[PDB]
Amino acid sequence: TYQEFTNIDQAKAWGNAQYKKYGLSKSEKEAIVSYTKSASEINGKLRQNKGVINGFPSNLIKQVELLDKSFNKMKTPENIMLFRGDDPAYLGTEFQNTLLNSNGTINKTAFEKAKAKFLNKDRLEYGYISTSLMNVSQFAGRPIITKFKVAKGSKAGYIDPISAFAGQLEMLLPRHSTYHIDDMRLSSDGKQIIITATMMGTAINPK
Amino acid sequence: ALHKVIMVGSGGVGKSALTLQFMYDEFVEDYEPTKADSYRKKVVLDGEEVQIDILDTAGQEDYAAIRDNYFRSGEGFLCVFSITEMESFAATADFREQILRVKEDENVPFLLVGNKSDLEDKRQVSVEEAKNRAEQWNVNYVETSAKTRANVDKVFFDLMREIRARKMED
Ligand SMILES: NC(=O)c1ccc[n+]([C@@H]2O[C@H](COP(=O)([O-])OP(=O)(O)OC[C@H]3O[C@@H](n4cnc5c(N)ncnc54)[C@H](O)[C@@H]3O)[C@@H](O)[C@H]2O)c1
Ligand SMILES: Nc1nc2c(ncn2[C@@H]2O[C@H](COP(=O)(O)OP(=O)(O)O)[C@@H](O)[C@H]2O)c(=O)[nH]1
Ligand SMILES: [Mg+2]
Repeated sequence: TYQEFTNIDQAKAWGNAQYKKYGLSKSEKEAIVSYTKSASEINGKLRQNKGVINGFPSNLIKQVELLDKSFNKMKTPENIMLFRGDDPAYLGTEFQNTLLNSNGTINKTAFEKAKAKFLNKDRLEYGYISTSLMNVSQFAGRPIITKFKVAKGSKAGYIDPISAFAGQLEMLLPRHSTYHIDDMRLSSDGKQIIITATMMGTAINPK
Repeated sequence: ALHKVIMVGSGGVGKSALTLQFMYDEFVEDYEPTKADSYRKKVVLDGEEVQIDILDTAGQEDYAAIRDNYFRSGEGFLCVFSITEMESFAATADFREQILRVKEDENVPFLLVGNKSDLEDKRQVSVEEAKNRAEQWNVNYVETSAKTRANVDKVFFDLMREIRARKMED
């Protein structure tokens, strides 16, 4: 069983309790703050290169190194559910302008194609994975919702106390992580795809 | 003589498959993406016995000090992209910039390699754009396939010839 927070104040209490113990350095905090301002750019380059960083400029490659290594200090003390919102391009380029019906519902053909592509399969993410402790942030309105099952001891950092966007209850996960998609269904709304996945871990494990 | 070659390029372009085709004349599919290795073999290059040294980089964890070290030690570069992946082609400019930043020599032995030529049916990068970029960079462009062996020996031998010519001055 994975903890799933049902109250914002409780989630914050749990998150703060983890954060207090991290003991992040000044440069580590700075890399993390910058990440919250620039995630889609950093993650975009990681995705463009399938995780290869040796073509990254000095500033970016140093930030990646700091982010990577900060996860040595940030682990979850228990099994936890994390929530993530995604736009259609997350399913592939062919879904980008294709996922939605004209009335805002998920197209059933698009959905069935996505289900065939991803269900009961491992998926590798080259970018860092931004998630929230709950499903009530601004990202909860995106057409794709992922519920990640993250096991006790896994690399996972509560970065809300230093985020440029406090209130998101952000839990950051390492880049180059694999997860297994266990379930894919439509919301009762018909307006969202709800994905349940089991987080497996990251390939990025510096000494 | 020992000619030191570095493989560069985005994940999944065929650096490993190219290296192993050259080294052992086999097509090796899905070699561990995050695994790097060095290879060495004696070859006859235009009637002279020499050794080639290949670093097949992984690159996912090659932080500033690591990549800067091996860019400095490297004498010639095979810059690989997949003809089926525009993003990998776009990325080639990044690897070259970072190589040029440490070597401070535009005359660095360098070949642009469009790999997966057997996948013409899935081509995303035009020959036009790649040839144009190669000319802009004053380097040769060669299309390869580690699957069919197409131009594989050629790229390694051509790069060696460039390293050799650069060593001749002086
Ligand atoms: N998305 C969330 O649920 C979430 C959670 C907590 C914090 N944040 C904050 O939001 C910002 C990051 O936003 P983000 O999560 O959209 O950034 P991201 O880099 O993960 O994604 C950027 C865009 O690309 C899409 N995308 C994600 N993975 C993809 C893939 N593998 N292939 C193609 N497209 C893909 C996303 O859906 C999004 O539209 C940061 O500032 C972070 O602090 C977001
Ligand atoms: N069809 C085809 N597939 C290739 C070719 N070269 C590599 N591959 C495949 O593409 C994927 C990535 O290859 P790999 O050599 O590991 O790329 P690397 O990450 O750059 O080292 C693997 O599945 C290879 O089997 C090629 O020339 N043709
Ligand atoms: Mg490889």
